[PDB]
Amino acid sequence: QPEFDRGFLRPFGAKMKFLKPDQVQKLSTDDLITYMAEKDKNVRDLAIKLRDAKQDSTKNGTPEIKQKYDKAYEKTKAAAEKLVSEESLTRDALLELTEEQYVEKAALFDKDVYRNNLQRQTYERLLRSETDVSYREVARTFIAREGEPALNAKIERLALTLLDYLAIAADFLKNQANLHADDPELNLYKAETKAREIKANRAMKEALEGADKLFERNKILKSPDM
Amino acid sequence: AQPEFDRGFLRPFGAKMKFLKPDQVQKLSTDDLITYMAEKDKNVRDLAIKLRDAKQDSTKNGTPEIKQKYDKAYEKTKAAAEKLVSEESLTRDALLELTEEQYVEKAALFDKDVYRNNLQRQTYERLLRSETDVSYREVARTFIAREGEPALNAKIERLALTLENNLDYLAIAADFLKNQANLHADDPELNLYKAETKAREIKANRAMKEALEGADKLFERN
Ligand SMILES: [Cl-]
Repeated sequence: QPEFDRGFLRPFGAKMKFLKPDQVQKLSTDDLITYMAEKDKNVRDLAIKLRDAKQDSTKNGTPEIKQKYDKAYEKTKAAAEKLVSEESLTRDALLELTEEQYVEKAALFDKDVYRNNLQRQTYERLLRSETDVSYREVARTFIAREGEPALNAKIERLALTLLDYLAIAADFLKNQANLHADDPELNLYKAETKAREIKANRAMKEALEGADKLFERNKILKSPDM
Repeated sequence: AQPEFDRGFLRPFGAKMKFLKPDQVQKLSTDDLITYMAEKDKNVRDLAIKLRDAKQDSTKNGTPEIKQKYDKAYEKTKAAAEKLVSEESLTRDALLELTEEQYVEKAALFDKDVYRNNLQRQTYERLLRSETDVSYREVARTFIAREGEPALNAKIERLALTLENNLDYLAIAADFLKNQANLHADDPELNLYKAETKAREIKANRAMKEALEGADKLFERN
């Protein structure tokens, strides 16, 4: 009786298995692909392409199809190996990473960093999408009551004092809430953004603290006898 | 300078809203009632903008074809604004025909706090729907990857069948996420959806409770 060929992926809902970077370095190439595919969506997408290539090669082993598998396997192995490369795990290389790259790396080796990283990613995504929703709604109301040249002038005043569309849009929405403290739409955006920023900063703090514990950055100093 | 933008019946951006009880609004002039309702209702607002553009075209070119368009645009705004305060819609009998939403949406026009609570409720409800979509799409992608697309299709079909036997995408999507969360308590993506939905539902329920309480206290004053 046939099941479902998952390849290097694990069954849906399976509790993830985390190991310290040294223990992961000791894994077989196959076991490493299984480990990384479960935690990183790039290694997963590559393992799916490797699975389809393995299926084609089994059915018909023509040199065109067999090398398509060889390439697919190599690409997955290269992606998985890069995430645990000794070069990337040096104290020097870990200092060079951004807070985001540092927590995304730690999230592959620690359960709590993984969860905290997932939370920060949803709060940061909603910070961005809610700024665009609000801006496009508030700009429509602004143009209706003040005209489009008046808006372009305000956006110009912001771009002339200060980067990307979302940074200028969030500053516009904040400045207008400070100028009109009685507008419920602007004061709801203001309140909701403050609450989203609090949640994103706490998620990042938790993930960074967990990353420091994992990479052993939190216990460098020991006092001797004075 | 003198660069005065033709606002029409609209007020300056960010202007503090003026709220009156339904009896006081019934006593307003047709022009004052349009100003009152275009500030609070987006349908009356969109019509007032159409009325402003029609008045501008009629001034630019007063053809019988264009003068007829302004008159029609003014009466459409007049009717829409008048309907929101019609005596027949404010009777206890007519207010009971209204859904909790509609009742709160009507009261929002006459009370400041009901307006703020109605706005909060609308944001939290919108995010409840869009976050169910984001999660479903994420969890479905991982499900298909590990179990296959026929396996998902069978689950969605059984869910669509229990629902159609008595369609609603978000209803089906929520039920799928709920069932999977109950089956797999250790999946971080499903645990995050569950936790985030609970926190948002709490916020959405509080906003609608506070809005209904104010809506009751408003239609209580008659
Ligand atoms: Cl299900």
